[PDB]
Amino acid sequence: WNQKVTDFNRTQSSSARRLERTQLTRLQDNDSRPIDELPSSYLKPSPALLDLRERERHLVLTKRYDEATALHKEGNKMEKIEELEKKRIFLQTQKRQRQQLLAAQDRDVAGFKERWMRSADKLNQTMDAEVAQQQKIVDNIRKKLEDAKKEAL
Amino acid sequence: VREIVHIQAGQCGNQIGAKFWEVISDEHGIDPTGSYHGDSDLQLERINVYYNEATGGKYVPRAILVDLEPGTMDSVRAGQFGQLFRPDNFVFGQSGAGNNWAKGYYTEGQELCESILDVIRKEAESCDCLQGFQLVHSLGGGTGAGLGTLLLNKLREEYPDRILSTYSIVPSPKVSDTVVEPYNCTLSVHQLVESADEVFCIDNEALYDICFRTLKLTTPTYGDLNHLVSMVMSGTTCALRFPGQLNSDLRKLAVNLVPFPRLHFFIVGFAPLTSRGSQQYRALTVPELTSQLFDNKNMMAACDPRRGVYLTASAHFRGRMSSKEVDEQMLNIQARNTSYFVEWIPSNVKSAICDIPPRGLKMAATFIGNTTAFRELFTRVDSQFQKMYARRAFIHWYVNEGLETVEFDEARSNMTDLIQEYEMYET
Amino acid sequence: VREIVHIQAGQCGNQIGAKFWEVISDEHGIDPTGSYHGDSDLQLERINVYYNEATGGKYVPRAILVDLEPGTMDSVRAGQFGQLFRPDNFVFGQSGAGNNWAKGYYTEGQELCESILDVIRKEAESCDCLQGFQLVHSLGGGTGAGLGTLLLNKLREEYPDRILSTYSIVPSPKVSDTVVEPYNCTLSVHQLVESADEVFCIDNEALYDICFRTLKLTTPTYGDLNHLVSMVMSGTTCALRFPGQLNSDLRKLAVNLVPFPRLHFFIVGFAPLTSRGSQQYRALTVPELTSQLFDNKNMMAACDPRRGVYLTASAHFRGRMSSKEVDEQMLNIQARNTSYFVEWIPSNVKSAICDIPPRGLKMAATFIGNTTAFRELFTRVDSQFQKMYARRAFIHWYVNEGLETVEFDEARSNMTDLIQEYEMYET
Amino acid sequence: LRPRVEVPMSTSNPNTVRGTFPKPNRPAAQNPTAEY
Ligand SMILES: Nc1nc2c(ncn2[C@@H]2O[C@H](COP(=O)(O)OP(=O)(O)O)[C@@H](O)[C@H]2O)c(=O)[nH]1
Ligand SMILES: Nc1nc2c(ncn2[C@@H]2O[C@H](COP(=O)(O)OP(=O)(O)O)[C@@H](O)[C@H]2O)c(=O)[nH]1
Repeated sequence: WNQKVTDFNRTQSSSARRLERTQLTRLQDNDSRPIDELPSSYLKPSPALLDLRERERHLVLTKRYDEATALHKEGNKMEKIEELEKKRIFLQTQKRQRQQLLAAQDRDVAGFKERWMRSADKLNQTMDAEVAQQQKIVDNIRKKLEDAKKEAL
Repeated sequence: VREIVHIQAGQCGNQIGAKFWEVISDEHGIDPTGSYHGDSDLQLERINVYYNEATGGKYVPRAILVDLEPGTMDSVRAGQFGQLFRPDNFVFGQSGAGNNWAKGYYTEGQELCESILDVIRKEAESCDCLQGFQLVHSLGGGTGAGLGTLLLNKLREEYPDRILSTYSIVPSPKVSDTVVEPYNCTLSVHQLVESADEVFCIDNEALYDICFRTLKLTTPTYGDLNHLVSMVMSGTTCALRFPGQLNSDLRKLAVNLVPFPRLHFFIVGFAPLTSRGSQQYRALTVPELTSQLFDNKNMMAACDPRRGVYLTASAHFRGRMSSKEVDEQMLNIQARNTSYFVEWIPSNVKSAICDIPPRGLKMAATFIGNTTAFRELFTRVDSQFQKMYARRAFIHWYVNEGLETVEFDEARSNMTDLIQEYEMYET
Repeated sequence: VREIVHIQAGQCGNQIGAKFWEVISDEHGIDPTGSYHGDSDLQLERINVYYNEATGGKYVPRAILVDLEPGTMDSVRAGQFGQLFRPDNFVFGQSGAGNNWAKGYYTEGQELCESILDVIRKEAESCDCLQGFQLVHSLGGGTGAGLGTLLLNKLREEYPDRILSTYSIVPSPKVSDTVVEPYNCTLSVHQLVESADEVFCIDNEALYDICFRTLKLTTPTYGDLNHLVSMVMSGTTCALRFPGQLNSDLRKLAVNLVPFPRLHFFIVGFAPLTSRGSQQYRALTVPELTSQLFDNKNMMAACDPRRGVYLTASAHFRGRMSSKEVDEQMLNIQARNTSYFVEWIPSNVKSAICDIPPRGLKMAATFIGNTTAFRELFTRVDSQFQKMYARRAFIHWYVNEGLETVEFDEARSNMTDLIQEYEMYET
Repeated sequence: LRPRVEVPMSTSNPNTVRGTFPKPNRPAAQNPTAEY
C-alpha cells in the first residue's frame, strides 16, 4: 500500500504542474501584447468634429481662407481633448481585461485541488481499513497463541 | 420568476414588437389599457415574466422601444396600443436614420447608448431573477443593424451570464427594400457572431411564399406577416409561462442545439398552418403536425435544408397530447430520412411538451433547427458585397462617418471563415 | 427643548425663509393668524423647538430677517404668512446692497452688526436650552454672502459650543446671476470653512433639471424651486420635533459624517418626487425610495458623485415602516456599488427612522452625503477667479471700500488647500 | 505511508500611443498635369 502512495504522488505531481505551466502560458501571452496602439475601432471622432471639418472644407473651397484658419485652430484643439480621452478609456479597459482574465486562472486552481484532496481522502480511507484489519486479525492470533500458553505459562 | 426584458430597435423592430405585444396580451387575457379581463386563474400564475405590476391593477410590459427618428414611435402612440407602455421607455433621437450602418453605429449610436443603457438598468435590476434579454431588429437597415449591434456588445459586457436571444430579419435575395444592404448585412454579422448566444434568422420572401401557398391569402400585408413571426417568439417562451409534462426553456434549447459556440444561427418553422376555408376538413393530430414542421416549405428562412445536412433539431409541442405519440415521430422522422442528419451525433431531435395551447388551436408545434444549409444565405450576400465593393465609391458614405476600409475586410473574412466551418462539420 | 434660532439674510434668504414657514405651519397646524387649529396631540408636543407662545394661544416663530435694503422684506409681509413674524425681528438698513461683498462686510455690515446681534441675543437667551443656530443665505450676492459671514464670526465667538448649521446656494456653472461671483464666493468660503459646523450646497440649475425631468412642470417658478429646498430643511430637524424608532439629530449627523474638521460640505436630495403622470405606474415601496435618493439625477447640487468617491452618507426615512427593510437597503446599496466608497471606512451609510411623514405622503426620505466630487465646484470658481485676478478686473470697486489686496490672496490660498485636501483623502 | 496534497502555484497605462484620427476628404485638387 505504501507503493500506492508513490503512484498517487507521481499522478498528482505530473498533473498539478502540468496545469501550472499551462496557467502561466495564457497569462504570459496576453499580459505583454501591444498596449501602445489605439486600434481602428477606437479612432472614430465625435459628430461635432465632423461639422467643423465639413464647414472647414467649404471655407477653403469658397476661397475664404482667413476664416478657415480659425476653424483649423479649433479643430486641432478639439482633437487633443478627445484623443486623450479614448487613450484613457482603452488603457482602462486593457488594464481591466488582464485583471479579469488573471482572476479566472486561480479559481480553476481552487477547484483543481478539491478534485485531488477528496481523491486522497478516499485513498486514505482504503489505506486505513485494510492494514487495521490485518493488524486486528494477527494480533488476536498472537493474543490467542499466548492465551493457550497461559494454561502452562 | 425567470424574467425577460424586451427591446425593440428601428422601424422593423417596433412593428414586429407592436404586433407581438397584442399576441401575449390576448394569451394572458390582458386589456390594452393594462387591466386583466381574463378567463382563468392559470394566466396569473407566472405573468411576472413579461409584465410589471403598477398598483391599481395595471400591467406594464418590460419593454424598451428604440429609434433614431421619432416617426415610428408616434405610430405606436397613436395606435390602439399607445397607452400600455411606460412613457419613460420611449427613447428616440432627433436625427435621420440615414439608412447607414456606420453612421448609426458611431455617430448617433454613441449619444443614445448611455441613455438606453440606464433604462435597461431600471428594468434589469427591478426583478428577483433575470434569465435573459430579447432583441428584435433587421439587418438591412441602419438603426437596427448599427445601433442594435452596439447595444448587444454593451449588454454582454455588463451581464455575461444572461442569454441574449435575438430575432433577426435577413435581406431578401431577389427583390430587396434597400440598395446598400450588402454593406449593412456583412458588418452586422461580424458583431452578432461573437456577442449573441442565440440568433434566429427570418426572411420576408418565405413569409410571402408561406402565406400565398398555405394560408391562401391573396393580399398579405405586414400585419399577417408579422403574425407568423410573433407565434414563433411566443412559442419558445411558452415553457416558462405555463406548466407541462416536460419543460424546456431557452437555456435547455441553447445547450442541446448548439454543439460549438460559433455555429448558432437557426431557422424556424411553425405548424399547423391551414387555409382559412380548408381548416374544417383537416384531421389535425400529432403525426400531422410533424409533416408540416419538417417540410421544407414551412421554413421561415429561405434556405432549403435538402441542400445541406442537419446538425441539431428541436421540436416544441403545446396542448394535451400523448407522450408516446410525440416520441415515436422523433424516431420515425430521424430514421426515415437518414441522409439529412449527421452520423456522428445520434438522437439529433430534441422534444418538449407544454400543457396550454394558444387560443383557437387545440394543438400546435414549433420547430427550431441548425443546419449547414445556412451557407446558401451568406453566399448570396458575400457575392453581392464583393460585386459592389469592387467599386469603393459607395464606401464614401461610410468613410465620411469614420469607418475605415479595413473594417470591411475584417467583417468579410470573419463571415467567410464561418461558412468554411459549416462546410467541414458536414463531413 | 433643543431650541433653534433661525436667521435669514438678503433677497435669497427672505424668499426661501418665507416659503419655509408656510411648510412648517401647515405641518404643525398653525393658522396664518398664529393660532392652533390642529388635529393631533403630537403636533403640540415639541413646537417649542421653533416657536414661542404669546399669551393667548398665539405662536411666534424664532425668525430673524436680515437685509441691507428693505425692498424684499416688504414683499414678504404682503404674503399670506407675513403677519406671523414679530415686527421687531425685521432688521434692515437704508442703503443699497451693491451686490458687493466688501461693501456688505465693511461699510454697511458694521452699522447693522451692532443691532442685529442684540435681536439674536433676545431669541438666543429666552429659551431653556439652545442647540444651535440656522442660517439661510446665498453666496453669489453681496448681502447674503457678505453680511451673512460677518454674523457667522460673531456667533462663533459668543456661542462656540452651539451648532451653526448653514444652508447655501452656490453659483451655477452655465448661466449665473452675477458677474462678480468669483470674487464673492472665493472670499465667502474663507469665512465658511473656519467658522461653520455644517454647510449644505444647493445649485439652481439642478433644481431646474429636477423640475423638468421628474415633476414635468412646464413652467417652474421660484415658488416651486423654494418648495423643494424647504423639505430638506424640514426633513433634517424632523428628528427633534416628532418621535422615532431611531433618533438622529444635528449633532449625530456632524459626528458621523464629518471625518476631519475642514471637510464638511454636503450634498442633499429628496425622494419621492413623483411625476404628475408616472404615479399610476409607481408603487411606493421602501426600495423605491432608495433608488431615487442615490440616483445621481436627484442630487440637488450639480456635481456628479460618480466622478468622485464617497466618504460618508446618510439617509433619513419618515413614516411607520419596517426597520429590517431600511437596514437591508443600506447594506445592498453599499455592496452593489463598492467602486464609489472609501475602503478605510466600512459601513459608510448612516440611517435613521422617524415616525410622522409629510402630509399627503405615507412615506418620504431625505439624503445627505459627503464626497470628493466637491473638487469639481471649487475648481470652477478658482479657474474663473484667477482669470479675473490675473488682470485687475472689477477689483477697484472692492479696494475702494477698504478691503486689502492681501485678503484675496489669503482667500484663494485657503480655498486652494481645501481642493488639495479632498485630493489627498481620495487615496 | 500516506498521501500528500501538492501545493500548486498561483499566476496572480501610459497614454503614449501611436494612433491618430482617420483620413478625411480633402478639397485640394490632385491633378497638376491639367491644373499647373
Ligand atoms: N417582416 C417585416 N419586415 C419589416 C417590417 N417593417 C420593416 N421591415 C423590413 O425592414 C427592412 C428595413 O427596415 P428599416 O426601415 O431600414 O429599419 P431601420 O433598421 O430602423 O433602419 C426592410 O427590408 C423591410 O422589409 C415589418 O413590419 N415586418
Ligand atoms: N432658489 C432661489 N434662488 C434665488 C431666489 N432669488 C434669488 N436667487 C439667487 O440668489 C443669487 C444671489 O441673490 P442676491 O440678489 O445677490 O441676494 P442678496 O444676498 O440679497 O444680494 C442669485 O444668483 C439668484 O439666482 C429665489 O427666490 N430662490
